[PDB]
Amino acid sequence: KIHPGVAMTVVRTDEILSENILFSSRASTSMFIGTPNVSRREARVDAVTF
Amino acid sequence: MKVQGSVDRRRLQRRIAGLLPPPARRLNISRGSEFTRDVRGLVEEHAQASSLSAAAVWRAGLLAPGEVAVAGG
Repeated sequence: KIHPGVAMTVVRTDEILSENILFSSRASTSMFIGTPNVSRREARVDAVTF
Repeated sequence: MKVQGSVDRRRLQRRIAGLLPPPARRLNISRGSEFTRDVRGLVEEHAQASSLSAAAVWRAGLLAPGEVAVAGG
């Protein structure tokens, strides 16, 4: 426990779980919505993917 | 002048109507309808199996020209 010739500093990082509050004023974003599509592909011998 | 040696005009419409249509893909869904027979066109896998009776076989389409059974005459 003899002190060496130098001293030293330590750097750490930490993570904190936070339940957050979001506020947004009225009518801030205009959204364009399209017709949804449904497609079929790559039929297995016992299954089909959509 | 209207010699018409080709039989193409007004006959081949009837044959292209049969030989034309592609298998369906990318059909759209509306939440209001949400379930239609047009969906069931794509949903059905359109099976090949026997009821051992003549008219039922005509319905099911086992007597198909292609390799895979196609109903509909």
